[PDB]
Amino acid sequence: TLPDPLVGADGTRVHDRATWQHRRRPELLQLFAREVYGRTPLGRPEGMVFKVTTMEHAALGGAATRKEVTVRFGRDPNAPSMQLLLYVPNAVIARAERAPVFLGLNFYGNHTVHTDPAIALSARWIPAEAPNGANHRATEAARGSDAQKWPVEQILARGYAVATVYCGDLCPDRPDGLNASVASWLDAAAGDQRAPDAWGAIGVWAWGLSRALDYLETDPLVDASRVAVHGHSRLGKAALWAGAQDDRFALVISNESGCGGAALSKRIHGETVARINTVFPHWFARNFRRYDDHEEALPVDQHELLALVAPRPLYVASAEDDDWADPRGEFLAVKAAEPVFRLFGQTGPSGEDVPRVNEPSGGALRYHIRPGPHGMTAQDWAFYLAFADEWLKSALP
Ligand SMILES: CO[C@H]1[C@H](O)[C@@H](O)[C@@H](O[C@H]2[C@H](O[C@@H]3CO[C@@H](O)[C@H](O)[C@H]3O)OC[C@@H](O[C@@H]3OC[C@@H](O)[C@H](O)[C@H]3O)[C@@H]2O)O[C@@H]1C(=O)O
Ligand SMILES: [K+]
Ligand SMILES: [Mg+2]
Repeated sequence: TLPDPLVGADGTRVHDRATWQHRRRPELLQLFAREVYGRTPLGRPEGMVFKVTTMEHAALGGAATRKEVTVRFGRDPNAPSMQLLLYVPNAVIARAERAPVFLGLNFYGNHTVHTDPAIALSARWIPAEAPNGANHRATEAARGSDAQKWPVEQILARGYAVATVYCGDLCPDRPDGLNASVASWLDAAAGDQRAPDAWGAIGVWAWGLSRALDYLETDPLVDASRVAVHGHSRLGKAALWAGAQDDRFALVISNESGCGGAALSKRIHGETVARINTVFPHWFARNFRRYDDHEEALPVDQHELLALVAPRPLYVASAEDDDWADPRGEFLAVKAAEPVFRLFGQTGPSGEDVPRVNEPSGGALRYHIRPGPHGMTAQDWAFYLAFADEWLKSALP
């Protein structure tokens, strides 16, 4: 059975938004940091540098302004960096208005999100699984290879900018990637083994998303107060943790994030804690390994991570055949987080069990399940865009 988000660690019943925001949220944040994702050792580093390396006002046949930006995490040119790609809808810019933004990481490099031949090929290590990679280096045959997950033209046509960063800029997704990571640089522990409570890939990815947001604040073309942070699967685990830690994010989307994302760990279904740490030992804190086949001992579950987004709108979604992500456990996490959203006057899914396919349910706390296998599809995006329209525009200038 689940720990109650609205009962403090000392048994105090949380009945008001101030106690939630100033006592219970820090408690839960610290528990997830120590026991699941590992500690984020700092937020914004001193000396971040933003360098716009390319800027095309007539990208995508004139539909967008495209910018590529090197976001460096310190002033020394020897500091680590990530490469941000930004498409801004020219229809909005031309009205002298700032665009809201969808922001999320990509799996295989910025050049894979769109065929746009002007995108810089990632110069970083790319996993063997990437489509049409050669020797773990980016090739131009990989251009647009992950475009199915990225309906850029539709997003732009609906009035949103699209921003993305390759997750491997921050931590290459391989069990040894943390030694070639942002974590490796910030790790001043001269020692070898990362500490038990030290962050892994998901914490490093989530931190990169907040650094992307830092950049968007400075970019005059976009409204960084209206950023929807989104991710698919492992990068949706990152999007949830980024959205929970960084309340500047206006809206958070978890597309089939599964185990250690939206799915309840204490529900033993599909991927389990032991399975995810065995296969992906770099993703979480070593402390999370304490809960291998010991989920009953977890002091939190993922409904409390969802609750860390409240009262900002949160969308959790599943795929019908995606048993490994445990769709029912993702839905039940939403339902167990709902009392925190309700504390702030927001509403979650109507009813007690999984809604029917392609029938989203909920107010600011929303869920859908779509037909088909694990993935991120045009149907998901259709629902996300309607959600963003409601929460980043409705009664807004
Ligand atoms: C939910 O996000 C993550 C999961 O946390 C990961 O476990 C991983 O899940 C995928 C699974 O991954 C394998 C688990 O078994 C291990 O032995 C193996 O080494 C892992 O590679 O692979 C199957 C995949 O579902 C497939 O997705 C595509 C869909 O078209 C197919 O029908 C599915 O079978 C599952 O996601 O990766 C997840 C992620 O996407 O980040
Ligand atoms: K801005
Ligand atoms: Mg599970």
